[PDB]
Amino acid sequence: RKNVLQLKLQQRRTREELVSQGIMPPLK
Amino acid sequence: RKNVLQLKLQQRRTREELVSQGIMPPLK
Amino acid sequence: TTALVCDNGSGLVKAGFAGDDAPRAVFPSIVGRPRSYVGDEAQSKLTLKYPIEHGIITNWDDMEKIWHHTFYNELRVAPEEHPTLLTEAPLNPKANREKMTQIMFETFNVPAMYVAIQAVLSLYASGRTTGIVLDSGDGVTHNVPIYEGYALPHAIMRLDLAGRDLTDYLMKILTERGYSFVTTAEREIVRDIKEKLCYVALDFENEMATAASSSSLEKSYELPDGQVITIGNERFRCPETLFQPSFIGMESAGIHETTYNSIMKCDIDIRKDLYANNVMSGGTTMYPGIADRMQKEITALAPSTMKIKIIAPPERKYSVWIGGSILASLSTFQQMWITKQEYDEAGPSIVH
Amino acid sequence: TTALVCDNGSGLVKAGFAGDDAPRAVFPSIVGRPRSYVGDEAQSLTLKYPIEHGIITNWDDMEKIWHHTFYNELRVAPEEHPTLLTEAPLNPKANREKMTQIMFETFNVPAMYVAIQAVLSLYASGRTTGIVLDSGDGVTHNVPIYEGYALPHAIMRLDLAGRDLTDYLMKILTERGYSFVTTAEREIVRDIKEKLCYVALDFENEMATAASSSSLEKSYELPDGQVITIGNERFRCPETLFQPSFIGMESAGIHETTYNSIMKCDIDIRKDLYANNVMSGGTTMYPGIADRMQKEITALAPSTMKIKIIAPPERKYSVWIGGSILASLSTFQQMWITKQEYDEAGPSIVH
Ligand SMILES: Nc1ncnc2c1ncn2[C@@H]1O[C@H](COP(=O)(O)OP(=O)(O)OP(=O)(O)O)[C@@H](O)[C@H]1O
Ligand SMILES: Nc1ncnc2c1ncn2[C@@H]1O[C@H](COP(=O)(O)OP(=O)(O)OP(=O)(O)O)[C@@H](O)[C@H]1O
Ligand SMILES: C/C1=C/C(=O)O[C@@H]2C[C@@H](CC[C@H](C)/C=C\CC1)O[C@@](O)([C@@H]1CSC(=O)N1)C2
Ligand SMILES: C/C1=C/C(=O)O[C@@H]2C[C@@H](CC[C@H](C)/C=C\CC1)O[C@@](O)([C@@H]1CSC(=O)N1)C2
Ligand SMILES: [Ca+2]
Ligand SMILES: [Ca+2]
Repeated sequence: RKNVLQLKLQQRRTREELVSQGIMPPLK
Repeated sequence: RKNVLQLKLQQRRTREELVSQGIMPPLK
Repeated sequence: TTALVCDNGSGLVKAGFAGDDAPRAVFPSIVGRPRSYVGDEAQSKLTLKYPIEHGIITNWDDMEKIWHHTFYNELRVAPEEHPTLLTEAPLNPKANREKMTQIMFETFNVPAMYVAIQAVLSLYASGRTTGIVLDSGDGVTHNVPIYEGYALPHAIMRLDLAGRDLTDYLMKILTERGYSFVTTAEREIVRDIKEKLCYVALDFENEMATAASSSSLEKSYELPDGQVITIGNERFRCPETLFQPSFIGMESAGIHETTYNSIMKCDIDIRKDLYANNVMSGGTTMYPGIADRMQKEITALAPSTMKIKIIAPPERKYSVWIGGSILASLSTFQQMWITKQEYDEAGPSIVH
Repeated sequence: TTALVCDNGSGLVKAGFAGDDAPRAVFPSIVGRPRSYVGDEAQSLTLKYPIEHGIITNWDDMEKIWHHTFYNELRVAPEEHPTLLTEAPLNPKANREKMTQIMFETFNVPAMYVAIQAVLSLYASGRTTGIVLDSGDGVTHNVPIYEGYALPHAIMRLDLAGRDLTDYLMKILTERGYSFVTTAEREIVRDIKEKLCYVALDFENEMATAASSSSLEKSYELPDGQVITIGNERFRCPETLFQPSFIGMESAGIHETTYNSIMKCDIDIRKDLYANNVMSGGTTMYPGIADRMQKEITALAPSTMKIKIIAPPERKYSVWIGGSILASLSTFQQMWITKQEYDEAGPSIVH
């Protein structure tokens, strides 16, 4: 099934990695 | 007492807030 | 045991069990009073109340009633016994998710719970973690950019117009031909005419000239009565409103422009991904030609180089629920549950 | 069901109950096999140290230290109390995981937490922002902390500490004809170190005072009632922390690693680090060390910059005390990793 999703979720970067990358705003 | 310490800990920025200020490296 | 997945719509509640391909229960989110019955029970038929407005829970007393009905009549489960995933609207206020959290643990004593953003779950349902989702239900429409599994809250756009407004609008225009649809009851017939007969025009102003000079766009519809009524341009004028909210007096940009605006709010490096992964979800994305009209419109806005792809699953009135069913099935996810114990130790804040 | 605080030193275990002002137990981190006893049972031939340079290195024996900690020292059942354990800065991931697995699977703790030693020292002093110099029996570290987070990229490790300083004291004592050589004798020397050593403000001036005056000389009485006398050995020994070359090392000294550590920090937080130098660990107990640090970082820092060294009298115990304070806190109760979370996530969760 979306076993596909599970593989992509482990490959995902940290929220922090993304805040650093300038992609995510931090959150106060 | 470090009532002092619990005041300071409540009034502290987010890990994410610091990553985005450039203060922290992000957890990878 | 096994997790429950409940999708709280302004219009329909989708509820069931994690692992299933489809929600077990799908009932109007309404509570009917004297003149107390929830859902289908209330459908017959005397003040109907909607406790969720524009995706936001607004009558808590009545929402409790919807939840109780969900566990004890529809799902036939004991809530003390299953982790429960609930969905919320993008940008749901903080106090609100705190209140939803407390009700779960305190009124229903769930062992554990989780709160997901509808749109994220839609994306997951399509097998993606990166994408911009257009979610258009009964109560509200949102663009939600998501990258590597996180919604990007600064770039979320909200159009407060959706299926309900479009029905109301269809009731209005149906009068030009001499038809009167006015009451609550009549409006349900119109909702049906909407779902069966409406479509989005690829090129609006040309669709109008075709309707004017030919009767080739006309379709007819059998009522209860059953009188037969015919309609033409009203078929596409109605959902055209999503591209042109001024049709109903609104100042907002259309869904094509909010999609664009939403992407422009994101880091320039992830945009290509967004443009290549436009997921449409929600009942109101069901209109035929809606995919085609987005592609044309987003293509007129994006860099000429850019790959645009619209993704519109046939199950997309239920994507959200299906996303929660997938998510909550996951082995890895099982640690994500906020548990009763966690709750007693932190109260409602835990939920952020 | 009070929380337990255990500070796993290379030399001393410090353990007790959260809420208390001081550790209930303070005993040597040793396991003795003959020809197993833990801690005090053990000093009373063939001692292993399970923790080396702040890192758990022998797990079987660490398991026995923990067991003695709960069942012998603290007199508690571990399945009955949340337990907070400390770790060394830059402790490897696999380590924290093994520590976590052991607590949950061998000792069935209901809940545990792992904290960085130096962060707790900082907390003990009622600060969330500062740079700690933590210097024990096995390792020395500089840890800058801002708003209560350690900044792991800026952490500096000097691998010399209390133990190496004793060892060096044994070698220099031979210049005057004293011979300290064995394990036993090294303990006499550790005592001489702790009663008589001190950090010179100006090393070369102190060497020249020593050379022309008998004023720096101090006697010490050995267990057998013989009296020895030392002079410049008193400060040659801990001078090693400022000049690791004394014992053949290529390392920057602690004044220099403090500075390097600050220099790896964002420039807008240095003011706060220079104004909050916390000293912790038994090896920061020498008389004069605060003074010498102050003079040494004032020579390195910008010239407008305000330098303050903080050195609590109880700093051999700051770490445990920080843990006692931390694990005491109402807001902290949600931070515990519970058994239930452990069953869901395996040791990973400790991250
Ligand atoms: N085939 C169709 N064509 C057009 N519209 C449809 C179709 N099917 C359903 N709709 C409309 O979708 C709405 C229900 O969609 P959906 O269940 O996604 O909304 P919801 O989740 O309850 O609302 P929201 O997310 O706005 O809170 C109703 O307005 C319905 O009339
Ligand atoms: N008054 C003193 N002067 C100099 N040194 C001292 C003094 N008191 C204790 N020490 C030294 O401190 C060391 C033990 O200190 P501490 O307990 O802080 O180390 P630890 O926590 O076990 O080690 P580590 O953090 O390196 O793993 C021993 O070397 C001891 O000799
Ligand atoms: C078949 C069906 C569809 C639906 O979308 O129902 C939901 C919920 C429903 C509740 C009132 C109605 C009398 C009850 C049930 C109809 C449920 O209201 C809607 O029909 C409203 C009214 S018109 C419209 O488009 N939205 C949407
Ligand atoms: C009083 C005391 C101090 C201490 O720091 O002890 C700890 C632990 C101890 C273990 C061996 C020792 C014979 C046992 C007990 C001494 C405990 O080794 C030390 O003394 C070692 C050896 S010399 C030195 O400075 N570090 C540090
Ligand atoms: Ca919805
Ligand atoms: Ca220590």
